[PDB]
Amino acid sequence: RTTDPVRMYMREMGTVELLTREGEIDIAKRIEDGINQVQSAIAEYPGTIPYILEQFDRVQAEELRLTDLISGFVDPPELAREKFNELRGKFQNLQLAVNEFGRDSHQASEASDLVLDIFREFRLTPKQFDHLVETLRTSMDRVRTQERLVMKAVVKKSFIALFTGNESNEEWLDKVLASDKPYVAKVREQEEEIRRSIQKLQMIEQETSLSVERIKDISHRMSIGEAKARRAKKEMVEANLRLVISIAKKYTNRGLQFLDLIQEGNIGLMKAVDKFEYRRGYKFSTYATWWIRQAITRSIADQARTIRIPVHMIETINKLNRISRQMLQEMGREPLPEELAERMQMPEDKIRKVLKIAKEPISMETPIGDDEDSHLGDFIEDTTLELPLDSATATSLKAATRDVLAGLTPREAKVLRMRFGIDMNTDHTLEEVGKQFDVTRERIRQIEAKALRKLRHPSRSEVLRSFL
Amino acid sequence: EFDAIKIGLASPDMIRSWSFGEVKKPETINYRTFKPERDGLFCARIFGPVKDYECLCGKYKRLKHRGVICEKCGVEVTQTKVRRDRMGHIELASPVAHIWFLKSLPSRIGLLMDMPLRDIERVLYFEMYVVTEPGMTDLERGQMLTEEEYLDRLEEWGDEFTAKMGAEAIKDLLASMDLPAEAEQMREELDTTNSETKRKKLTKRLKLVEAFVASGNKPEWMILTVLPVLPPDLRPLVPLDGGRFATSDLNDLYRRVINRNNRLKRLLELAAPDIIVRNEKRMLQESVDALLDNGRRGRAITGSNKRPLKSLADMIKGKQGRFRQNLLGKRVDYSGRSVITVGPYLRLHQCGLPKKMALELFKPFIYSKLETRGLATTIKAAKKMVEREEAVVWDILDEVIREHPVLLNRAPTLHRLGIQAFEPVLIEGKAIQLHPLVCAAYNADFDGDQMAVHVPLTLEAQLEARTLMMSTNNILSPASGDPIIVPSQDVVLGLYYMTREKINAKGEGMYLTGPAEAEKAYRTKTAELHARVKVRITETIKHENGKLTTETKMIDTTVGRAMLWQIVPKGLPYSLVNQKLGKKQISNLLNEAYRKLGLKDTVIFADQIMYTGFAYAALSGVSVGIDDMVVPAAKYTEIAEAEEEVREIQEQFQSGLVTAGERYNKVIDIWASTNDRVAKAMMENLSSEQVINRQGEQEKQESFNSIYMMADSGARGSAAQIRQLAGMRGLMARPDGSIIETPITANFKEGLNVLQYFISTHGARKGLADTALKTANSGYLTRRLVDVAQDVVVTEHDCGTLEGVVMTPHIEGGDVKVALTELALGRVVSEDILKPGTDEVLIPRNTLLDEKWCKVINDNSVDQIKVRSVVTCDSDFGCCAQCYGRDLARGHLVNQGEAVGVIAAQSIGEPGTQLTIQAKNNGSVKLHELTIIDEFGRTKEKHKLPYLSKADGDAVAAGETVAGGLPRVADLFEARKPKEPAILAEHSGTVSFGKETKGKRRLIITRDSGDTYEEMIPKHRQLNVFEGERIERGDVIADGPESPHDILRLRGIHAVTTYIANEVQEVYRLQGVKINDKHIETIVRQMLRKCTITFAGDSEFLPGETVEYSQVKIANRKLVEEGKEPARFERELLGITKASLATESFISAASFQETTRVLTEAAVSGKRDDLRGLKENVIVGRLIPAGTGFAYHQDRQAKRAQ
Ligand SMILES: [Mg+2]
Ligand SMILES: [Zn+2]
Ligand SMILES: [Zn+2]
Repeated sequence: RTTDPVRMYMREMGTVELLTREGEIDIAKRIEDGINQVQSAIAEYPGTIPYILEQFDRVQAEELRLTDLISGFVDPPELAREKFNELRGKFQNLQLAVNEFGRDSHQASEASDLVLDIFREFRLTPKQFDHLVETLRTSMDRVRTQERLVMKAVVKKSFIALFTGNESNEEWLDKVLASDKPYVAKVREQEEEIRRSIQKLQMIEQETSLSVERIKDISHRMSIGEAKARRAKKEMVEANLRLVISIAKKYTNRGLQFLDLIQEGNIGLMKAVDKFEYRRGYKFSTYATWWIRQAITRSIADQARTIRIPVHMIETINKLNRISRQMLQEMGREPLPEELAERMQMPEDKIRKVLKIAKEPISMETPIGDDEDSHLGDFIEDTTLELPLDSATATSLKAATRDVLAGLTPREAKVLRMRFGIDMNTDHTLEEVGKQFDVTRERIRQIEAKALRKLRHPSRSEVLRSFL
Repeated sequence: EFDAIKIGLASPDMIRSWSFGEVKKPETINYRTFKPERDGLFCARIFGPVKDYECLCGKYKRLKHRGVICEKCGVEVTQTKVRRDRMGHIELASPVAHIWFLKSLPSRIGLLMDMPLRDIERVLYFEMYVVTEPGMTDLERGQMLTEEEYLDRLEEWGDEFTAKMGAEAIKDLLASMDLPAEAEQMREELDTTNSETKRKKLTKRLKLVEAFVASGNKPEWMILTVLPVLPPDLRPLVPLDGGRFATSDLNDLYRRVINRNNRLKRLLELAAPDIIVRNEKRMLQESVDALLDNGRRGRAITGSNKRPLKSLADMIKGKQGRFRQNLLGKRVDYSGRSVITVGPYLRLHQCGLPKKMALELFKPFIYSKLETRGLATTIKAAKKMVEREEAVVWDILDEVIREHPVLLNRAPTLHRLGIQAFEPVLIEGKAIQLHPLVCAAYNADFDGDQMAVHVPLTLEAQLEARTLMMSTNNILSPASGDPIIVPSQDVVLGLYYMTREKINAKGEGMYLTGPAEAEKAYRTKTAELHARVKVRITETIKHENGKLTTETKMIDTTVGRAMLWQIVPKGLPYSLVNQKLGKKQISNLLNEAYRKLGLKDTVIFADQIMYTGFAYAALSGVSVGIDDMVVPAAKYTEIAEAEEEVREIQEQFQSGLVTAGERYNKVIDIWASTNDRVAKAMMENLSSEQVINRQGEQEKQESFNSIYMMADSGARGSAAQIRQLAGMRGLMARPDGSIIETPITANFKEGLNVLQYFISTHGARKGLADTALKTANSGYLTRRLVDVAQDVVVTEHDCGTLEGVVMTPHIEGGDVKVALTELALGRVVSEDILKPGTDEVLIPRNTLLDEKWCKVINDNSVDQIKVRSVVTCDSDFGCCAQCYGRDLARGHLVNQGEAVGVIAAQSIGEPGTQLTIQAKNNGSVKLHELTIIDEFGRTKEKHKLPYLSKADGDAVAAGETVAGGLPRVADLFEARKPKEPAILAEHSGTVSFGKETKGKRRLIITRDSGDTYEEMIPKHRQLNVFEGERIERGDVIADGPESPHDILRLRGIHAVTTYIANEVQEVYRLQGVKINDKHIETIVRQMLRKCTITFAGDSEFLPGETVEYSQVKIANRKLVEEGKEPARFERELLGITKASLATESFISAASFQETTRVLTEAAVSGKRDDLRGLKENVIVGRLIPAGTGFAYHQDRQAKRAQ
């Protein structure tokens, strides 16, 4: 019924009711729950804790930044040192009882659970958070690719029955070799590729020391947590879309269209929800307005001009405009550059430099004349062209130079020609001109001097004189 | 170099092959260094260096490093002009549909996927899903699913099917299409469908599918995944004075596209809600469509100046587009412009040129001659020598232009006489001097007019100017063949005054030995110019066979007539000069001199005539004064009588005898009668005087009044002008069309008061505005006519045909409108002209009818003849010389390579501004309509026979009572359907009534085979025919205007040709414009070039296909040679516009109008232009296949055949 995308956009965002305070707290709690589940899932990894421990070891030695290690502490290096020492001690205790007392033993399970509880009281920077996420994601993806390659090669029921515990164990290979169904000949032929795949799998499993079930459970838990957090954040932004448009209205007609401003505000708001905190007790609108404002202003400063002006120079121009308006209101006339320089605490030259570079290039279809047919673009010359008389002069100069040099001795004319680069691609200095016959440089210089000496004889220099 | 141009869809691979890199950022230049930014819109790494043989670093800067890549910049060390050729590309994050292949109706995507356009927009606008892969599901491809419906069938099936949104869904649907299976299905349905509308739908879709199959294009290429980027130098960002920069709107559009694409990638990386991604994709689509065509999809984006941005489509299309502003028309060097004065001393081949203007125009030639003769050692010495203006520079300039022709032009150039070649003569001054006799060809008068001058450079151009464009060669009007250099104004006045006759003048009755003695008597004041004398005249006659017979004899004449005979060339009778010479008489003199002596004699005679006319007009002393506007004494009495009887009739109206409308009508009638009588009285008073002869008796003599002489000579003025000067202005009209009751009773001599002047202004403003609008209308009409017939070139000599057109004198009542000689002059007969009542062959076949044979035909009283015509010519391309006949502007048979179509179009379009039963003879009566024929056998009366004193074959004596101009031409040439057309008889059969269905009536007709046809006639129709009557095919059923399509369909080609020719000649003849009918016949041939194939035969032609005619003729010739099933066709009549847009070449059609539709059609079909016509070769800079270049193009098809 409509063709303007703006109206369709408002139709689409108007279908969801507006949220209240309790809804905001509920969504924030869901986001925190998802983050906590993801952190707990990653913490159940033999390679995760050593990385944190060595990062703390480097940080405590006053060699690495403290902010890059952790970002906060959950409360239900005055304090970080004690907590990380406790974490190191518990890691030593767990490594002592990880396998000596038994994997299925209660000691290992209790130690792992309390390690999870301890690690839940931490707020890590998202950078190394995603760094640890990516490694396990890649491991899971490689396991999936190997499993799907095996599935494609073998193709069934026997694999499904033994998938729980013997997915990668050699018992499956032995039982396949023992099987004598009519289709097991090609399966036995493919067993070499399957052996290579499982050999590649052995390195991964010894790196993880979790077999197949444990990594599958960790991946499932992480996926559930991330999906729940994504749903919560998507709901939250879908709610705040109206705040985005309300804030973005105020900065129209600044070179950027309304929909682009709305999209930039949406991106800024997503960034805002990515770091929102509900324990502080402040509502979401106050925090989100700043991020939407910053996104809109950055987008305007970066994408509203044909010739891009850096952000700092944009701020300089804006402050100059504000002070100019204040002075214009105060004295009643346009403030001259010296006065603005004195007010702005900068030299006059900088003020003028700001003044000239604050222009927006004109269009080449601006109607120039009462009749609209004419435009500015058809009154623009091409300054890079060569005048035809100049080209004819160049040709005549080449001919005259050839005529003058033809009355000179072969060696001597060659010396001049291949010193000055006439009728050749490049120019040569005295050394390679000497390397022709007589390697000594001074003879080349003297013969060139003789060339010029005979070339300023009135008998053979009148034609070249007219070209000056 | 190249022989043809193709057009077609661009694949992503092809676009990537064009590109030299990928534009990743909207950056243009640095704000401080003004240098191009990397991976931007102006990147030097992608598009090339900014400086010649340099890179942005400055490390490789000379020509020694040509072709090398700066390893720290990437800028190739080469010329900067590569920035006008190198293109870029943008890898779109999401596919975007092309605006042209979606919104240019019919939507190609729409009818390829057999679904409506609004559905495709709903999918593109991200509102409805489409099922692409149905799988093992009840869903069908192309079925739309709403969002909630989509989730319903997702949760009820899952991954069994695939449903998508946007241009990506359209691309998936188009990529999975099996075109051959679709084509087979359409053919099978076409055979087994009984509805013709459905048949039209399927034939359109099948044509498009087969075009896709044959062209090799793929449907998915209509969706853009890679977007090409124009070279930067074609979208410049250049500095102006004061640091300001000027840019093109394409930069803004490209920046918007790049910004939205990058934001889409950012939103796809940072996982965002689907609503935001959908909005971003909508913005990307909108930006791409705006870049390709702004304003087509919706609201047009505007820049900082609050005006719409102009896109690529706007830059290739329109009046200000590339085709019309830069390709078909250009600004040229070696050109000048100046105000034009009159040179009365010049010859017909000479023009006065300023010295400074020629010095500027001929500068390189002066440099060359100074170098050759040794006055300058180099070219800079010559430059300073010319700038200092030495005398030998003037001598060099004199010798340069000694025999260098120059082209003079005046805008507008309505016909080819608007540009002519002259020999320059240097004059000290600033204005171009123009020969008076060419002014009528230029429509130029010296009130401030300006003319342009062009200098041909090469020898071929100079010889073309000297042979074809020289003013001496073009002294005949190509439209009608009449001379165009006829004298006017002061020449006519002088020749009239010198040849007038006076009673009792000095030297009356004297005997003179010859014209020399007459001149001697005039110079010695013995005899006046108007004295009646007897002169011995020696007169030579050149007959038709060339016999030269000289007779000397005594002739009664005047002194001035003998002195004028002094300059008449030998070979003409003295009777041409022994009369008072108005404009018509001088035109007859020039025509006779051309017809019996040639071209050089005609030019010399014209020059001498204009010299003598100017001289004796100066010697006459003719002056206009206030006493020459004599007002008859009868005007006052007649006005008094009219006013008194107006009072009487008003008093009678107050008595109620007659109504108001009758009173208005009769008051108008009496005022018209009074105006006519006053004009007659003024003319009688002004046109004569009383003199005293030698005997003393008062005698009646023609008046020597200045205004009377001006009007009677034809120099300037008419009877109406004199009527408003000295009689009554008359009745003027209220500006809605109504005539005011009271007229203007005062002429301009006595003067008008306020209201009379106000009424005059009422009509004056209307006249000015009508001229202003009609000029533009005529220009548009002549553009259309030029483009429809631009392809017509004389390609052969004899086409070997036997067809022809029968011509008779035109009769529109009891008198002739045009003689047979006028119509048959310059044509070629098709069959032998047999003498009536005899079997002898008076005129053989393939003979040109000149004046001699025209007189023969007139003497032997031939009523109907038949001659070859252009429309009946059967040449594959163009026409032949015999079917065209004489070249009017040359006088001989038309040469091969003549662009007869352009000449025809210009001839028709030039006079556009000038545009807005009792027997009377003795003979026999014949019935067919009623015809009355004299005893000689010429049918001289044609009369209608509504459904009579004499029966058929009965002799009738004399007196026996047997009982909006230019719109019309445009409508006739556009073949416009009348609002209430006349219903015609489809076939010869008996009429009968039918069931009168509510709303409108039906009638039935029974054919000779017993088949019954039903015709649908509206209620409000006067029905003429009666039941039980066998009406022949083409008989009128309901009266009204006849549609040209119907007469073509039912009656024939000759019928529609005759209809169009007669109507156009009628409208042009009401205004007194002479135009030959072969031009109209050429236009009609261009109107008949398509055909609907009815019987398909087996040559690959779908039934109902609008193929072009000569292809069918050639295919039928090959089929006959193979003896295998031929084809049958019905010829259509298309207007000049539709015929122009239906031409084979897409370059000409694109340059004409509707560039977007033509380009879309050609690109989808994959057309190929072979550059056979004038316009395409003009655009690509090659020689036109007409005239001097014609033979050249012939050699090309001598090479391509071998
Ligand atoms: Mg004028
Ligand atoms: Zn470089
Ligand atoms: Zn012919």
